[PDB]
Amino acid sequence: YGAIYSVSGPVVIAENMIGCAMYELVKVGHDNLVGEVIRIDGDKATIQVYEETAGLTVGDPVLRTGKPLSVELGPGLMETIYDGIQRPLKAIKEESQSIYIPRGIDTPALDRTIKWQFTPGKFQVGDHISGGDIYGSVFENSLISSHKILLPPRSRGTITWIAPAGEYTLDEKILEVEFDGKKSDFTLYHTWPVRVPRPVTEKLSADYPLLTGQRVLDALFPCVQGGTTCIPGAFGCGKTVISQSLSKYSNSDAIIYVGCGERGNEMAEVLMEFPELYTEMSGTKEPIMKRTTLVANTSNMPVAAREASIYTGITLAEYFRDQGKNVSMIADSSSRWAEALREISGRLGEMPADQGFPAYLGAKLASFYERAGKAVALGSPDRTGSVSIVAAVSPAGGDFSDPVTTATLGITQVFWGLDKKLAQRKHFPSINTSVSYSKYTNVLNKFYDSNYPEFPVLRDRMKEILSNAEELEQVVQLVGKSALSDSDKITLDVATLIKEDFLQQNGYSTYDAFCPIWKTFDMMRAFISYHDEAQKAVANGANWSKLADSTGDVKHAVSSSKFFEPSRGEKEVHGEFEKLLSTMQERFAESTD
Amino acid sequence: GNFKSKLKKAMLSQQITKSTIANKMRLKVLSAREQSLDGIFEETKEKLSGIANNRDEYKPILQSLIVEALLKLLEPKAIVKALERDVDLIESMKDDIMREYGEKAQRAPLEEIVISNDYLNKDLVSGGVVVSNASDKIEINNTLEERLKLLSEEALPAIRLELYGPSKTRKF
Amino acid sequence: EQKNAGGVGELEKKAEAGVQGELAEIKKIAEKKKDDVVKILIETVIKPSAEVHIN
Amino acid sequence: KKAVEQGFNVKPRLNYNTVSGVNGPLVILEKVKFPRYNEIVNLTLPDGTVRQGQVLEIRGDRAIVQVFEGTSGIDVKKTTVEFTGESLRIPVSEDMLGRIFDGSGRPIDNGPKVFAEDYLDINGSPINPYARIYPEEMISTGVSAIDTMNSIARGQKIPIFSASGLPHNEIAAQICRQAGLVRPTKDVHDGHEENFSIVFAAMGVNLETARFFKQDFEENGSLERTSLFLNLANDPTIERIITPRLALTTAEYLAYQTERHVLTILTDMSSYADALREVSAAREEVPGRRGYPGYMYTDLSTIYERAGRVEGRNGSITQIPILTMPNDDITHPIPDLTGYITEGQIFVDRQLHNKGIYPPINVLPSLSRLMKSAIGEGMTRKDHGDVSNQLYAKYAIGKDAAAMKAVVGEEALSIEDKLSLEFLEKFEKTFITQGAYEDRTVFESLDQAWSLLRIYPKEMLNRISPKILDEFYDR
Repeated sequence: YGAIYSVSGPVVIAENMIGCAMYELVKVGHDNLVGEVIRIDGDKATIQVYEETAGLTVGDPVLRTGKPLSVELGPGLMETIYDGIQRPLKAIKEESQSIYIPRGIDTPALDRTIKWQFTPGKFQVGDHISGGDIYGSVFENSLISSHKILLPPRSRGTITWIAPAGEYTLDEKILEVEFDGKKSDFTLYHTWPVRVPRPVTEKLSADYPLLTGQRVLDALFPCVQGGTTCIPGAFGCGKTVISQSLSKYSNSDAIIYVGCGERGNEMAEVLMEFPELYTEMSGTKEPIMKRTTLVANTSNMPVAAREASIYTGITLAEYFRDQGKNVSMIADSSSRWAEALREISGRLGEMPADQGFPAYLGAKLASFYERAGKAVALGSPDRTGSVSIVAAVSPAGGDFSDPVTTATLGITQVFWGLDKKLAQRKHFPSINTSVSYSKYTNVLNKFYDSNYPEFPVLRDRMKEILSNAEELEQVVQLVGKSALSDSDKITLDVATLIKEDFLQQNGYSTYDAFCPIWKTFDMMRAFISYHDEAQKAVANGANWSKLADSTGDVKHAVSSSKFFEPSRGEKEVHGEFEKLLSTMQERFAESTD
Repeated sequence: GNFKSKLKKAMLSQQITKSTIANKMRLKVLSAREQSLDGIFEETKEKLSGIANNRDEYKPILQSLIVEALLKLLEPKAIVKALERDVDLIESMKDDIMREYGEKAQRAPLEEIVISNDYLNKDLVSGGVVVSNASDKIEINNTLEERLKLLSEEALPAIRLELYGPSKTRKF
Repeated sequence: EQKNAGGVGELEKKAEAGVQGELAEIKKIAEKKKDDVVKILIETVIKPSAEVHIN
Repeated sequence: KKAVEQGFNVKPRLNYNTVSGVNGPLVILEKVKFPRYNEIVNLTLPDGTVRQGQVLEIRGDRAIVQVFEGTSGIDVKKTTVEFTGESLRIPVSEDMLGRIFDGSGRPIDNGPKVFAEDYLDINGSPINPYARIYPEEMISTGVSAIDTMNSIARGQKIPIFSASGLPHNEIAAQICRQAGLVRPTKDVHDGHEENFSIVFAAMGVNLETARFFKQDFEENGSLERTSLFLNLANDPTIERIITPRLALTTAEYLAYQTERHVLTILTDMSSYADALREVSAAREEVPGRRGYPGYMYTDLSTIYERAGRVEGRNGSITQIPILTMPNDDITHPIPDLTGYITEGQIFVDRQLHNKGIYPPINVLPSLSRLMKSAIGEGMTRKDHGDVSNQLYAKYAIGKDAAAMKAVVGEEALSIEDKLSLEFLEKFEKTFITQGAYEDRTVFESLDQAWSLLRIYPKEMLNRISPKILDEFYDR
């Protein structure tokens, strides 16, 4: 088709590209290098090459693919490691037997050799079918019991032929439609552009909490299925705990990890620990990789790949939301993606906005983050999915004045504020409660009042206790303990118990790996009851020091309350919490005599 | 304490001499292989000159070189600069050279080719011909010596795998 | 120091002898394979391949 | 079968005298036939001198060649350019160790040519992330400030931040001279199955210190493990760009095909950045932040990420970039981007240098992010991590107590502070202070650290585990 002219790194002026569209992927050279059109000028198309361009001759063909940057959506997406361009890193490794990624490699994103068992849906021949309609289910893994086959959006018509129950590959035709005489062939997969969000019937309000299993997150700074969360992606802060808890214990029916622009040896950790993460939510111990897809991009991966990594991940998450599955997307470092944007803008020469970042960085971030959220999926049958984005910002050594960090904090409704110092003191999960916040507290009032009515009140009381201790530690340090009233000592002691017990979750143990929301609520009732009983008893003239030296047994019971094993059953754990509350009330009544 | 400086001096200041001697020996080991390769190349050059000395065997090779040079140039106008000897062979077989060029490349046969009056240095070229485009602006040095130099530069790993087996250290 | 100087003087000759042995082995291998290498090189040089760089 | 090179083919080269213009460091050609983008070409000056050039731009029948060693003497009438048809491939072999190369791959040790096993292409393809594996063992350096407290793993990429005039070049020379593997074994690390190697690359290096590197490596026996890549400050700029690529291609070859453990020291990364900026402005690109082009995070990433250990190969690449901070700030683009891409950093402090401490490594700011993977029971010694932690804690306390020594007085300090002043004294001038030719194994450095820590009492050596403390401190 086309030819080549001026080459300066990835920019490649083409010839005879009369029928090329803007932002259309093309195959450049005899090696079929991937690249997207950046400008059109008559028959000349400015193509930025998505990888190294050292060997390119003038005149050798450039074939236009006809589609923008798109991801192959279908079965086989689970348990696969991809880059930003959704190149299967594993399949590339076995196909080439090579340590590196060969230039111009074109292995299909989804495996075409695997034969999948396909069960057709309710739609029959002659039925009118619309985009998003589930016309079949495919048993992908044990965790994904049925990868429902969606009709691609923007495509509809009358079903003229549908494959019966059987076992199929992706290339084999599965369903056939006729729209207005024109005949279309649909297969087990489809490709959707990454930069247009997958359409939904209605974007609902995200109101069901994202139970990460961490007490601090689930109680004080709760995210929502379909919510948005920001995280400081520093090194020492235990963000691995957060990522592993979301990918291991959360409510999500799917996990998309997007390692955009990460270090070489950090992606090594991410790719090597995930295969041995296991879940019990299925009722049987199975790896989380059966439910998770990784998008892995070391910093040497092409700039286009790093920039498009988050879009590929969010498109996969939208695809799995459109099946009715609550999917959580974790971005390793959105600051690396913003660096990729800055490089792209610089190479295109666009005028900067804020120390080099393009004028659309905020617009791109807002548009990308708006793709998250609970939504009724397009087409029939009626179903509801949710995409939750948990993105980590890692600016230049905590320089949170970065426009990337500023925009992310202005868009994301939840900030979990990991702290370096809390990790130094081995206070995992190391959430800095002073700076962390959550703007989904108001929305989750419905869920709480439906299930745990006292949860918001206890959460606010715990917030007040911790804030009071935080603001009173300065007066302690400045003046001395003697200046403190008895109630202030109560606040300090209860807050220290909170920090040592409720906020601090071992995670690597068996009783603290997953603290359910009901056990968390029981612990909040226990702690708030302790604080209230101490406050009331001391307000009844009792000297707090005598009670502290006397009521250490109930304090120890509260301390061991975190050792209650959630696996013992909700009823059993609730009963033992009731026994704990009865015992603490009785012992306070005795000691206040 | 004072003699601790000279306690290991005989192995620290003589370490420089030992390392220099070892480096010289290692470089000589490689220089021997380089000299052997240079001798092999000199023998190859002598054999190539001898082969070019036989006109009957030279003619098909010379036409092949001319055709390849034209295809690299890829133009209907070309100028060939050959040796003082066998200057008549090119003139005699240009009619077939043009047909061969027009057959090997789908385009039309070369309209005309001119033998340059600037004859190549017989004392150095020892064979081949340097074909040049019209106005002598673009040339291809398809001389036997130039080809030998290019092959020596490029086929060095092949020579390595020929004289010696695969490197036992290179497991890959 | 004197013993080290004498040992270095002798080790220079010892290393020269070892390098001489290695070089003799290399020269023997080169003389063995020279005919084949020269034949391959001459065949490569004297047998060119037509090509066109349209593509 | 290895005999699959198929390199016996002969590729004739076109030479054009059709030079259409000369513009600074680049030459424009008017009638090139199918030019390659990054092709290396040879210019024949009218006086007969031959210069290399790399194609920078290819328009329709027009190629812009950026010429090494300037463009003086080139006329549009007599000069000719020969197109090689291939990019800057370099000859690689198992016996490149002990050779000293120019920044263009040409040997400069008066030795022969490389006698390639293969002409491995420069700036090779990126390592597949699915093939990488986490660094798992310590690469030794012989420097206590690095071995004990900023230990480097076998796949780590850890820079040495420094500034002009500080002895970072001598630190690099010492590391190249004393680096190796840690664990003692029945067979030495000089064998054919557990071997170690070093690739030293100097970019924009001064002639005096280039000669220093050459003489230092050729005399101390480190050359037989080292492939040195010298690039003088007056050498061509494109040569400076290609030098780290040459070094990393050699390191990739050795580690991932010969299965060696390769340490790569890329000294003067700031000079490479200056060269990169010059090349960028040669293509009429508008400079980015601080005059440096905005895309070098990508190029520094391509340089740095050519490291780490991989799944199927027993070899590994460890990189120690060395960059001079201009005006001594981290906010400068070069140290900032290197901190983005690399794991940790080693700091060379001017204040320590002025006190006569060598190496002047300031350990409070220096950090090895994945040090914990290089230290353990089968990895050095079981006490490595907590001894390093205790050294860091007591050194910070000593610095704070030195601040209070002139504010509250010596006698007003606490007993820990009185111990901390003398601990800091002994630390900086006996443990950090290590001779330029003093090779300390990791265990020698560890027990020197213990001898420094034996002054403190049991109660407030609190950052050492009580098991290790009760097994090492009390005798």
